[PDB]
Amino acid sequence: RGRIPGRQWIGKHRRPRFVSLRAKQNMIRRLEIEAENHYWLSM
Amino acid sequence: KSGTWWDEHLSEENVPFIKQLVSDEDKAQLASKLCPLKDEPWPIHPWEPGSFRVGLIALKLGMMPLWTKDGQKHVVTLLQVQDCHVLKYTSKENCNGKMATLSVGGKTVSRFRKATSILEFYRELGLPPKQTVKIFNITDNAAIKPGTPLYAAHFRPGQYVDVTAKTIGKGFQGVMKRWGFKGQPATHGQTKTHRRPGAVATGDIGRVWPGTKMPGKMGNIYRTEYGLKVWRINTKHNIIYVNGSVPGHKNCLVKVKDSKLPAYKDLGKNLPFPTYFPDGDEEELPEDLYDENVCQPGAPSITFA
Amino acid sequence: AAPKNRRTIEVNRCRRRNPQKLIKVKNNIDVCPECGHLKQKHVLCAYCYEKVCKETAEIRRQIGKQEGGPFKAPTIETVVLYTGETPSEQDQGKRIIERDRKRPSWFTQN
Amino acid sequence: VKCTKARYLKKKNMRTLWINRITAASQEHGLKYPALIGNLVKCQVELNRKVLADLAIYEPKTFKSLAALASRRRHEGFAAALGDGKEPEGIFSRVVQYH
Amino acid sequence: NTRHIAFSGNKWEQKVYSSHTGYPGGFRQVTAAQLHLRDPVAIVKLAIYGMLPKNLHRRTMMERLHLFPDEYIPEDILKNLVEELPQPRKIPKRLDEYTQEEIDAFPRLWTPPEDYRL
Amino acid sequence: TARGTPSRFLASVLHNGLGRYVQQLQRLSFSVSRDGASSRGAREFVEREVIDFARRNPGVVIYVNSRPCCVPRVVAEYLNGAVREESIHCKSVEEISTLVQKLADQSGLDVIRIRKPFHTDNPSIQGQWHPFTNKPTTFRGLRPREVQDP
Amino acid sequence: ISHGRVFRRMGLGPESRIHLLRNLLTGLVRHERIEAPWARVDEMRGYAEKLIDYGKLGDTNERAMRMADFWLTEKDLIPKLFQVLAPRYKDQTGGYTRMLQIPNRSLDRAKMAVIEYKGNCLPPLPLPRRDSHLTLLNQLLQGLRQDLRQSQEA
RNA sequence: CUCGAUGUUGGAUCAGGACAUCCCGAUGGUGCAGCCGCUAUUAAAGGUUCGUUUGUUCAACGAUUAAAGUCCUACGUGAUCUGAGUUCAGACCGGAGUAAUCCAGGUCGGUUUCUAUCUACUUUCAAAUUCCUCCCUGUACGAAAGGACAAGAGAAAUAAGGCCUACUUCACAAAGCGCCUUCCCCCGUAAAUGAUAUCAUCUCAACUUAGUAUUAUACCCACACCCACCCAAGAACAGGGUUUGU
RNA sequence: CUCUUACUUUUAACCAGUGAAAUUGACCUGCCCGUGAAGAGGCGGGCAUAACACAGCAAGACGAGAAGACCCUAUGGAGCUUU
RNA sequence: CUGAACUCCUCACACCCAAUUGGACCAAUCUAUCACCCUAUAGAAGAACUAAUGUUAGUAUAAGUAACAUGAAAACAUUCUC
RNA sequence: GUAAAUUUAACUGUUAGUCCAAAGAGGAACAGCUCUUUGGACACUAGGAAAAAACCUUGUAGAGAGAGUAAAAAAUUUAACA
Ligand SMILES: [K+]
Ligand SMILES: [K+]
Ligand SMILES: [K+]
Ligand SMILES: [K+]
Ligand SMILES: [K+]
Ligand SMILES: [K+]
Ligand SMILES: [K+]
Ligand SMILES: [Mg+2]
Ligand SMILES: [Mg+2]
Ligand SMILES: [Mg+2]
Ligand SMILES: [Mg+2]
Ligand SMILES: [Mg+2]
Ligand SMILES: [Mg+2]
Ligand SMILES: [Mg+2]
Ligand SMILES: [Mg+2]
Ligand SMILES: [Mg+2]
Ligand SMILES: [Mg+2]
Ligand SMILES: [Mg+2]
Ligand SMILES: [Mg+2]
Ligand SMILES: [Mg+2]
Ligand SMILES: [Mg+2]
Ligand SMILES: [Mg+2]
Ligand SMILES: [Mg+2]
Ligand SMILES: [Mg+2]
Ligand SMILES: [Mg+2]
Ligand SMILES: [Mg+2]
Ligand SMILES: [Mg+2]
Ligand SMILES: [Mg+2]
Ligand SMILES: [Mg+2]
Ligand SMILES: [Mg+2]
Ligand SMILES: [Mg+2]
Ligand SMILES: [Mg+2]
Ligand SMILES: [Mg+2]
Ligand SMILES: [Mg+2]
Ligand SMILES: [Mg+2]
Ligand SMILES: [Mg+2]
Ligand SMILES: [Mg+2]
Ligand SMILES: [Mg+2]
Ligand SMILES: [Mg+2]
Ligand SMILES: [Mg+2]
Ligand SMILES: [Mg+2]
Ligand SMILES: [Mg+2]
Ligand SMILES: [Mg+2]
Ligand SMILES: [Mg+2]
Ligand SMILES: [Mg+2]
Ligand SMILES: [Zn+2]
Repeated sequence: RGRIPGRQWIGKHRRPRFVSLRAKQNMIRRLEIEAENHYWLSM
Repeated sequence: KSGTWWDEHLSEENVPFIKQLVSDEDKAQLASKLCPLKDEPWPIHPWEPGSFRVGLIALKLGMMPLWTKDGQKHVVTLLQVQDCHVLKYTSKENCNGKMATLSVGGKTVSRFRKATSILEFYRELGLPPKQTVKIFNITDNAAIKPGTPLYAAHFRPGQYVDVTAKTIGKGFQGVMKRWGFKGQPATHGQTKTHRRPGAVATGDIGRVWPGTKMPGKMGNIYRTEYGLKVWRINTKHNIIYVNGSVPGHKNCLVKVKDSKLPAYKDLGKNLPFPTYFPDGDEEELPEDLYDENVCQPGAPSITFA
Repeated sequence: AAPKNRRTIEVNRCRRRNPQKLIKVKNNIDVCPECGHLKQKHVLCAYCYEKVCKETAEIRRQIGKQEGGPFKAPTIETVVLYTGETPSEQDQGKRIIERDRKRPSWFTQN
Repeated sequence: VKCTKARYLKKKNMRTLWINRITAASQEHGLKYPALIGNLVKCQVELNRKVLADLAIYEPKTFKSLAALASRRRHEGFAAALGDGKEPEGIFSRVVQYH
Repeated sequence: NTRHIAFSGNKWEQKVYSSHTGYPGGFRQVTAAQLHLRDPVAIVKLAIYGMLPKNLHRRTMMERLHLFPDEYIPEDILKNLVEELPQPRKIPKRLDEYTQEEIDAFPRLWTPPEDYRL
Repeated sequence: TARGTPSRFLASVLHNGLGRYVQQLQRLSFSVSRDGASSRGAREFVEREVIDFARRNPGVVIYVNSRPCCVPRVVAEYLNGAVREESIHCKSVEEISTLVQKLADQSGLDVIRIRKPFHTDNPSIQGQWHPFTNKPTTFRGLRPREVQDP
Repeated sequence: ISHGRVFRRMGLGPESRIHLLRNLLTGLVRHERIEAPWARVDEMRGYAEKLIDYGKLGDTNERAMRMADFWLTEKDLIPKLFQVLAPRYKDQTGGYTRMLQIPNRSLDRAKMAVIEYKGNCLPPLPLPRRDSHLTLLNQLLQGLRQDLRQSQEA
């Protein structure tokens, strides 16, 4: 049981990928850097 | 470093003497156990619900017809008890099981063809070796002292029993005789395929399931026939007339005991318990013990009146 | 059906040198008390059985010189005599086969 | 090729082994691996996994001193998290500066 | 005391242990309760066997594991003990195990009406 | 490979360097050719370098056998008995001057895989760890659930 | 499955089997000793025993003469059965022949056997002999016997 | 993906599995009186016929059955079979084409190899399913016609496993056409007590009952006399007997 | 055929003698689910697992055998017919 | 906190793309001249094989497998069976 | 801010494309389908997403029994009513 039709991560019916908690934090950490980059590029 | 047998170095004069010598000892050993109630027997408890007594080990003589008082014909199997004794007893605790085991042997065999460890067990028991030794699960209130002889009157007419024995050996056989496969037709183009199994499995699995019916050795295994009643008991020769057929060939040793079928549960209330002791019997039994619905040979002809 | 792969010498030594393949030692061998040669406990001595056949053949060659043809067997008993022997009391009216040789020691006159 | 690629696994499996041995020696003193490594760095003690695991086997009395130090610095961090800055820093929380 | 383990949630009913005899139709599925009544040491034994590394050494580690349903232990195994590990879970107390001090120490929170039948 | 080769533990010869350092290189045997282009670099090493190299290493006995040969070799013998044979075939003086000095610096122990980059005969000073090291003792040395004074 | 089958399957069929056994029996009556494969002799030994029983019935019994006429291909041997062999075993009721195993023959390493008629005029075969009564073991038993006999008489 | 080859119809043989259940089992609803039915919930242990025409799968038809289930497994299975059909080389009819030749066409005929190296398997040991008959009973039900369930008894079939007294094929024995034996359950719901919600309420409230088996028990359980012989044991090996080793 | 059975012979298997062939990348050559050049003994997660011969079976090794004869391609051939 | 061949640290540095392209070295053989336990500088060339259902030869696997053979006794004279 | 670019001379090979995101066409707002455009990756290494050509992290090459990091783990539990 549990076949993903075809190849997993391509096509119409794909294997679902879920966002972990550290994946969120990793993205937020990147945003805080680039948000501070906008401040130093403004003067 | 060469093996030897019992009469390899004996002369022409000692072979007859040794044969008769050991033969007379067996007679004396067997004729010394006929009084078990005088030789410090163990306590004799009465029969209680849920009790299980010992069985016997008989020899299959043959088959005989039998007619009832209604006219119907029944075929029975003759089971002779010969040299049956209790070898040892193991308690429930030491048994590592719910019940307690009682060991029983049958059919005295030669001492020259047995293992040393087996010969010494019988030496202290005061009995000749036995061919077959079977284990019976009993209750604490049915233990019998080892060396006690066992007879055919241990069972009674109207009682159902379970006979176990090895089946006739037929060697390596195909699927047609071993499993009842139909095979293939004789004509209409068939090419060297008349008694073959055909397909053994599907293609997907890529293998053969365990337990798949294939050619192999058939027979020569233990099988039990449940629900066989005792029609007649002969006390002179210690013979049991069992209904129908039983597994095994003629002159084979079979295991007999009360039937486990629920329908015949708690029917040993009127039976001997633990076993029948002729030595202490207040009155000897008749020659033969018949059932109510059995018409004896001496009886007159049947008449539906 | 053909082999899919080649079997290795390691696989084949385990099949060829399996104890079942090996020859089993025999323990039924002993010496003949007469000649001292070897023999099996259940088989006759090849040496002592051979000397009976050499003499038995010579006796059968003498029988032919008396019969002098086929389908000429007698209706009486037969006796073998050697140099230095005469018909016994019980060997009367029999077919004596004269042998130009000393009687074998193992051959006991009956 | 296996021997040439195995030089990356050897270094990885060593550090995996050291950590497993440090984790075991820290539980003997009621500590976890993250609380020992993280709080020894806070005390300016720069000892690597290789040395620490060697100390746990051959210098057990020195490894308990390092675990007691980490537990002391860990408790000072909690105490500072309960205050609002008024209370001064702990004795083992001070940092030596290099100019 | 492997017979007195406690599962959280409804795992006695939901959790299933599945096996196969190898024969057609030999796939069996029993609940943890059914297995526990049949073998009071199988649940703890199967959890440990699944946590050990998937290698040849695992069957050697399981010979050094001794499980007993009740608190009885053989003398031999009881003469070579060294240390007793603390229980991970703290067994909570029933309302009949509290002393009269703790019951009176905990304050009452509401004032029931006097005309309530209860 | 390591599995296709042998190995040894890091070691020294007679605990060298502990009380004093003793040079393990004991003998050097050169085989140069009077004629031959292969030995050109070896001939120039014997004219200016070998004499100055012996002044610095007085404990090494150097033998220069000039004979016909197509491949010149230098044989180094060490105190421990090891013998390493090397070829200076078509090598410049600078290459032979760094080679001979390498031989003088080595100990003679087989140049094979060394298991550990460290060696100590006294690894512990507080006691090698054992199961009971960090365990507390109980009153009367009792065991778990052991009835005392029964 | 062969349970109870007492006769073997040799030759090219049931009839050929009887013809093979007949050629061995005929040679056994002419020479009184032959060597042949062990299985073929053990199968013929039974017929050699029952042939003497027909020779004791006499040459006047037609049934007995029809057996010898069939089982003896050479007709000069029929009088030898009724006039030489049967009289010899007149006192005996059985055990007219002895069969002994001999070394396997070289050509095919087949199991061999020698069979003869007891009382023949040929050099005695090297029969196997039992250990003497004067041996250590038999003397220890002979002494045991005497006591058991002596005690019984007492 | 495979054309330095994955042999393709149906059938025979052996069947593994799913449940979306044709029959048997347990339940709710009914425009369910009863006997028959419709519908839904649960259940995959067990079972699911013989024949005429057709190459057929299907389909029609005849006679039955408690029922003659739907599907997947390389449209399961040709190193097991079959070759009627399709699908070469021959030929005929009709049609197309100047002809050679061709057609979704129809028709007669037409070579089906392989000594098994590896994997897997070769006694899942032993609780059985159903119909009919009698009886209940011409009872409940019902205007009438009509016609039950449960309990109980008996007699068969099939299946599984065994046996040879007789019968039959046979004859120191092997067989069936013959005889003997065959033991547990399954959960959908229906009901009480009683809170959240002071009634009531079968309760993913605590609880009670119909309502549950550690599936029961049975079988098996000793071991260098063993060269040789014998056997109801067997390919070999092994096994049983020799107190019948001239 | 319902519905098979018994016996003989050959074959067979064991002993002795003689002694081929196709085939073979290497092999220390298990099962379930999943994955994937889309159908796994070799990958992932699990289960199983001292070594070894002989006799059987034909589900798999997309088993062996013949560089597919069906189909398509080649400015590759050939036979036949023809306004 | 764990976590790369990313980055830092000690030392070193030309030393991880198919087709294609550029460049630096080189085995053995012959020749010239050297050399003289096997080399040097150059000049030449039938100048380097884990693979073409490759060619020849040898030996394995399958495999001690498939398959093959002699009518019987005896005096080797002869007879008997078919 | 960076160090490439054009031209001149002399050549070979590639010209049978795959998935992902985005804008679109065809198909059925099916296809691991087909056809263009923009860009990325693969056809080169390593780590991660379970196994993994195309998603994410990451590139310039050696040794080391040192260190700091990158991407990187799935969450949810339901219907009373005057
Ligand atoms: K997909
Ligand atoms: K499979
Ligand atoms: K193809
Ligand atoms: K409610
Ligand atoms: K028959
Ligand atoms: K196969
Ligand atoms: K093929
Ligand atoms: Mg897929
Ligand atoms: Mg048999
Ligand atoms: Mg048939
Ligand atoms: Mg054929
Ligand atoms: Mg046929
Ligand atoms: Mg191929
Ligand atoms: Mg359903
Ligand atoms: Mg079914
Ligand atoms: Mg198919
Ligand atoms: Mg075929
Ligand atoms: Mg097939
Ligand atoms: Mg046809
Ligand atoms: Mg026409
Ligand atoms: Mg046709
Ligand atoms: Mg024809
Ligand atoms: Mg085959
Ligand atoms: Mg009824
Ligand atoms: Mg109520
Ligand atoms: Mg209420
Ligand atoms: Mg052979
Ligand atoms: Mg090939
Ligand atoms: Mg798969
Ligand atoms: Mg095999
Ligand atoms: Mg493969
Ligand atoms: Mg081709
Ligand atoms: Mg042309
Ligand atoms: Mg790291
Ligand atoms: Mg880098
Ligand atoms: Mg670099
Ligand atoms: Mg060179
Ligand atoms: Mg060349
Ligand atoms: Mg080569
Ligand atoms: Mg080649
Ligand atoms: Mg083979
Ligand atoms: Mg053969
Ligand atoms: Mg282009
Ligand atoms: Mg183009
Ligand atoms: Mg595409
Ligand atoms: Zn002799």
